[PDB]
Amino acid sequence: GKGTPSFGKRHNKSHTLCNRCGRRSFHVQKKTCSSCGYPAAKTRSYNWGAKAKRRHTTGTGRMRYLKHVSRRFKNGFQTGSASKASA
Amino acid sequence: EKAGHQTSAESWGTGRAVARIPRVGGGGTGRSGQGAFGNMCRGGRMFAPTKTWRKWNVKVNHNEKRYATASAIAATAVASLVLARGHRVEKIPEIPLVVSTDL
Amino acid sequence: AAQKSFRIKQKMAKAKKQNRPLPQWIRLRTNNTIRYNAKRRNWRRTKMNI
Amino acid sequence: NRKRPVPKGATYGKPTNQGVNELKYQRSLRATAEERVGRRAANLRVLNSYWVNQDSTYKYFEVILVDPQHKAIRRDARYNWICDPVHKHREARGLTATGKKSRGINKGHKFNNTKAGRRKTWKRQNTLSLWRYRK
Amino acid sequence: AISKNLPILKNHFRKHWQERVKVHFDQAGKKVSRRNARATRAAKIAPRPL
Amino acid sequence: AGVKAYELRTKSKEQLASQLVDLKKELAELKVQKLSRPSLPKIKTVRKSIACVLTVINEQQREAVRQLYKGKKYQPKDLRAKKTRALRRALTKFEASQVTEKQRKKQIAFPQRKYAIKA
Amino acid sequence: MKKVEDGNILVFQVSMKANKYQIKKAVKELYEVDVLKVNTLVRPNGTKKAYVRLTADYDALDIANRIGYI
RNA sequence: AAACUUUCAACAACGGAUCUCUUGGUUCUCGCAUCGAUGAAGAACGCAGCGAAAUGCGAUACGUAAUGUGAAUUGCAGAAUUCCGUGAAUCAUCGAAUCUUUGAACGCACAUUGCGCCCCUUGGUAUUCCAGGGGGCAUGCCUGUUUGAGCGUCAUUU
RNA sequence: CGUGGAGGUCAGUGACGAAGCCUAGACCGUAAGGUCGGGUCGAACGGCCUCUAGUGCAGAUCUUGGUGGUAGUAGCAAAUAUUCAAAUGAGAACUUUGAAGACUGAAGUGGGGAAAGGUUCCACGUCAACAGCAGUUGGACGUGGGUUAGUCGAUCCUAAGAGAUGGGGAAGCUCCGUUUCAAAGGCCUGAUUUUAUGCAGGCCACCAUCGAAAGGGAAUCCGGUUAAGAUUCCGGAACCUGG
RNA sequence: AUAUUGGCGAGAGACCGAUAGCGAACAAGUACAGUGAUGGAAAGAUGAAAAGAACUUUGAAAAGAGAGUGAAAAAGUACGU
Ligand SMILES: [Mg+2]
Ligand SMILES: [Mg+2]
Ligand SMILES: [Mg+2]
Ligand SMILES: [Mg+2]
Ligand SMILES: [Mg+2]
Ligand SMILES: [Mg+2]
Ligand SMILES: [Mg+2]
Ligand SMILES: [Mg+2]
Ligand SMILES: [Mg+2]
Ligand SMILES: [Mg+2]
Ligand SMILES: [Mg+2]
Ligand SMILES: [Mg+2]
Ligand SMILES: [Mg+2]
Ligand SMILES: [Mg+2]
Ligand SMILES: [Mg+2]
Ligand SMILES: [Mg+2]
Ligand SMILES: [Mg+2]
Ligand SMILES: [Mg+2]
Ligand SMILES: [Mg+2]
Ligand SMILES: [Mg+2]
Ligand SMILES: [Mg+2]
Ligand SMILES: [Mg+2]
Ligand SMILES: [Mg+2]
Ligand SMILES: [Mg+2]
Ligand SMILES: [Mg+2]
Ligand SMILES: [Mg+2]
Ligand SMILES: [Mg+2]
Ligand SMILES: [Mg+2]
Ligand SMILES: [Mg+2]
Ligand SMILES: [Mg+2]
Ligand SMILES: [Mg+2]
Ligand SMILES: [Mg+2]
Ligand SMILES: [Mg+2]
Ligand SMILES: [Mg+2]
Ligand SMILES: [Mg+2]
Ligand SMILES: [Mg+2]
Ligand SMILES: [Mg+2]
Ligand SMILES: [Mg+2]
Ligand SMILES: [Mg+2]
Ligand SMILES: [Mg+2]
Ligand SMILES: [Mg+2]
Ligand SMILES: [Mg+2]
Ligand SMILES: [Mg+2]
Ligand SMILES: [Mg+2]
Ligand SMILES: [Mg+2]
Ligand SMILES: [Mg+2]
Ligand SMILES: [Mg+2]
Ligand SMILES: [Mg+2]
Ligand SMILES: [Mg+2]
Ligand SMILES: [Mg+2]
Ligand SMILES: [Mg+2]
Ligand SMILES: [Mg+2]
Ligand SMILES: [Mg+2]
Ligand SMILES: [Mg+2]
Ligand SMILES: [Mg+2]
Ligand SMILES: [Mg+2]
Ligand SMILES: [Mg+2]
Ligand SMILES: [Mg+2]
Ligand SMILES: [Mg+2]
Ligand SMILES: [Mg+2]
Ligand SMILES: [Mg+2]
Ligand SMILES: [Mg+2]
Ligand SMILES: [Mg+2]
Ligand SMILES: [Mg+2]
Ligand SMILES: [Mg+2]
Ligand SMILES: [Mg+2]
Ligand SMILES: [Zn+2]
Repeated sequence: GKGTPSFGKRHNKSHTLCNRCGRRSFHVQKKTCSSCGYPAAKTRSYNWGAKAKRRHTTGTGRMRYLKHVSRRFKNGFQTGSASKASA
Repeated sequence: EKAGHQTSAESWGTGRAVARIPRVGGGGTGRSGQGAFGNMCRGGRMFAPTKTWRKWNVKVNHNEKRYATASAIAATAVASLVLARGHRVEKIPEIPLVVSTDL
Repeated sequence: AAQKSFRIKQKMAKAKKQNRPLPQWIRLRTNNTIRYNAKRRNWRRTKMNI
Repeated sequence: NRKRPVPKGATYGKPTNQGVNELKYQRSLRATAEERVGRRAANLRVLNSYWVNQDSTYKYFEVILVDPQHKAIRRDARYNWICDPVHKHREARGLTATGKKSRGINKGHKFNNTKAGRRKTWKRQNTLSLWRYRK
Repeated sequence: AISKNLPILKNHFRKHWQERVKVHFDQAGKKVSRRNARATRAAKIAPRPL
Repeated sequence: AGVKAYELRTKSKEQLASQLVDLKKELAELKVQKLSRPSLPKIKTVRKSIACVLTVINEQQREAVRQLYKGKKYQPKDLRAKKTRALRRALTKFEASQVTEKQRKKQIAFPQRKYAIKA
Repeated sequence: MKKVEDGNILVFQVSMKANKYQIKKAVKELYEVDVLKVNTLVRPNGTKKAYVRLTADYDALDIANRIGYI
């Protein structure tokens, strides 16, 4: 019964949701996350994992702040406002 | 240069009643098990992938080139060639056609 | 799971609101090419893995 | 020396690389000393350093760091070069004194590999150059 | 292997040579660049002679 | 319909303050009404009208703070220029421009002399 | 509504971040009514529902059609 | 002789090849140098009159302000008077804001929407208890400030 | 001989029908193939000289997809067992009510829970798919509704263990260590009564934190109630804690 | 002067033409799989225009048969060939 019947005993989580990356990859006992490394100071990622990387890097998200930086620079980090024309 | 090879595919070995072409791992999706890399394989890498360091430009001896364009010029003065080449000059005054420098 | 956590509980609520047929007027939109909800779920065909 | 930090001496490979015990670090202890205080005071900038003392167990270095945010430096024309972003952690890259030594960078025949930069001269002389009209 | 009466070649390509291949497509491109920067240096350097 | 940015800029702190409460109250009003009634687009514009008030209220509040800080060395970081973490801690034109005394003396004496060939 | 016409309870979807104290205060200030007891539960759709019983000085069904709904 | 099997053909099926498409991909070249403790990348939950997604946003939530343009948006609704106008728009531009819970992630924690401490303020008899509102307390290091330690150590009272 | 693309030329064919496809119809070539008619189609496409290659399939237990014979076949036989009638419905072996016959036989086919699921719960509508016969039935589909606590839990505590800190290793990702060779504080409180808050007695202190929904632990009971909630709501009667 | 399979803005090709070309021309790093690290698809084409078949009839319905729209239904959201 190394198979079907021992599968019936599978109801204890090894991994919960990770605070930082969201995946159910937070190892409960080890109190760390196999996908993102949390609570490491750093984010887990290896160079032999180009697909892994590609899946999580910048731009796969919303880029809340960073998206606008390109435009800002185009206009030289303008201080002030536009000025309104005539009639 | 990475097309066709973005898999972790492996041969299943023989004894499994299938050809030994590398196959995609895991389950859950129709890609699982399929043939991977290699030219007979839908998805796989093409035979002898085309490269950039193909020779594109050709060197030609300066003098052959010159010789080349010279005969080419000499030909512009032959009504038979210029007609055969498809130009309509059936009616031009003479050839070579010289025209006032006012042009 | 009897006494659940709130984090789970929320994740649940989300998941249930997500589970519904396509708002039918969306099919009237110009150039719309969605004829159904291809992300519909069901408690006995696919788990949420927490 | 640097004891090869390997399991039980185990190398798992060709017998050349089967060494553990007589291997030496390619950076000077001084390079280590710089880099460690440079990590601690990471707001500063490592200018230079110098030996001061040693026993059998230890060597001792005094490390000259330099505040780049302190306006006394920023206004000092002779030193504001180190204020630049281009000098962040020069010790970590072998741009200090001890570094360009270990890094083997001087003019002349003796430094053919390493002086344009080890890996760089390599990559150069290991590049195939292909012109449009092939030569 | 070794066969026939041919010169003994020494073509060093046993090293991932493909990773470090430089083809100069920008030969044309960087000539224009090289000029559009000599004229533009001559411009700012006033009547000085480059 | 719905308020306008300029109409609000003339109003007083406490006028705007009450404006707002008048709006929350009408929003509350439309929420209840939205229930018994199919589709209430009216609510859109008050939802935004509330936004417009709060926006302008803050233009004021900020500006005030900004004004009572004029000419002082430490403004809050809120009001400091954003730019870029780098561009921020880059040398100021002053610091950048500082030349050494030895070089002041040298650049004055032997500057880059304009000149030309021919005759 | 049956918990109004029989129970003297107003039933409000309240903020998810608002606690029982905070519900009591706002139900008083917004409606000028007096609160005996606040019960709360997080509806399974993410929203919080407050069960607010008013004192016998008030009739919730009143201050309900006073509010508007019915 | 049917039926049956087979072969050909027409029409009907099955299936999706062929041909023609192409807001995608791929390779070459040219110009540029801009992430983050002023909270980045990334994550979670939310936000529309009627939306599950994708896209966009953040309790001011498919957006607020500013500027340009000048009449739309459109599946239905609805507006809106503003259509010789500080003014439509799911427009463009963008210089002002907002920016939940998080994340290097900073009061301590976190399989918890768990638990502290300080200042201002508001109620309940309250400087001490409770509740509401606002603002705060990570670490390493540098310069400076204040308060200190050591017969390390100087000079003094007498 | 033939294919994708390129230079040149037939001022080449074409919506009055390009390409493609179908055709025991026709012609040419030993052949690779070429040409035509008829049908179908609907936006493109040829010939000749040349250029170029990701250029020709029957096979590789080849790759992807699609389809056969097998075949209306193997089979749909564990778990005692069903039957009459009415209702409803287009439709009833299978739904609902009624009756009969039976079983699980409290070591349960009964009444609740832990883990796990996550709405499956309840109501209304309802049968395209799914429930390997069926379906008017359903854990299905559609649309709604529903989970109420000072006292039940978590929250507090410590367990095996886990793990910050001064440090000590390690090129470094970090490893060791937990009172650890560390200057490691937080409380009684009068003074002062410019004040509710510096100061003055001062003892005490080999000290992070996380780790139990079965261990330890402050305190609630009965009756009533819903389509679905109740030691949570109602009614009555209590108790603990803090102030 | 040199590098540049990353980032932002551009101009291109004797490249590929939906089993090709990036895995993804599409709500593609999606759906799905796995405790986890990771693995990872399929899926473009009615018509110029929805004019997406009023109406009648058969049926419990789905639909059929007429009718109608259209250049065409030998284009019926199963939809070019
Ligand atoms: Mg077990
Ligand atoms: Mg375990
Ligand atoms: Mg951390
Ligand atoms: Mg491919
Ligand atoms: Mg429980
Ligand atoms: Mg299951
Ligand atoms: Mg998912
Ligand atoms: Mg080895
Ligand atoms: Mg060897
Ligand atoms: Mg050796
Ligand atoms: Mg140096
Ligand atoms: Mg060498
Ligand atoms: Mg070479
Ligand atoms: Mg080799
Ligand atoms: Mg290049
Ligand atoms: Mg020169
Ligand atoms: Mg509760
Ligand atoms: Mg046919
Ligand atoms: Mg095709
Ligand atoms: Mg292109
Ligand atoms: Mg979170
Ligand atoms: Mg007017
Ligand atoms: Mg806000
Ligand atoms: Mg923390
Ligand atoms: Mg918290
Ligand atoms: Mg306040
Ligand atoms: Mg100091
Ligand atoms: Mg040929
Ligand atoms: Mg030919
Ligand atoms: Mg051809
Ligand atoms: Mg080709
Ligand atoms: Mg045939
Ligand atoms: Mg034809
Ligand atoms: Mg067409
Ligand atoms: Mg040829
Ligand atoms: Mg081939
Ligand atoms: Mg074949
Ligand atoms: Mg075969
Ligand atoms: Mg049958
Ligand atoms: Mg049979
Ligand atoms: Mg059997
Ligand atoms: Mg049986
Ligand atoms: Mg019967
Ligand atoms: Mg039966
Ligand atoms: Mg019995
Ligand atoms: Mg028994
Ligand atoms: Mg039902
Ligand atoms: Mg069935
Ligand atoms: Mg059936
Ligand atoms: Mg249902
Ligand atoms: Mg540790
Ligand atoms: Mg604990
Ligand atoms: Mg208890
Ligand atoms: Mg009871
Ligand atoms: Mg008491
Ligand atoms: Mg671009
Ligand atoms: Mg494809
Ligand atoms: Mg194919
Ligand atoms: Mg693919
Ligand atoms: Mg795998
Ligand atoms: Mg088409
Ligand atoms: Mg098609
Ligand atoms: Mg019909
Ligand atoms: Mg036709
Ligand atoms: Mg057609
Ligand atoms: Mg139709
Ligand atoms: Zn993670």
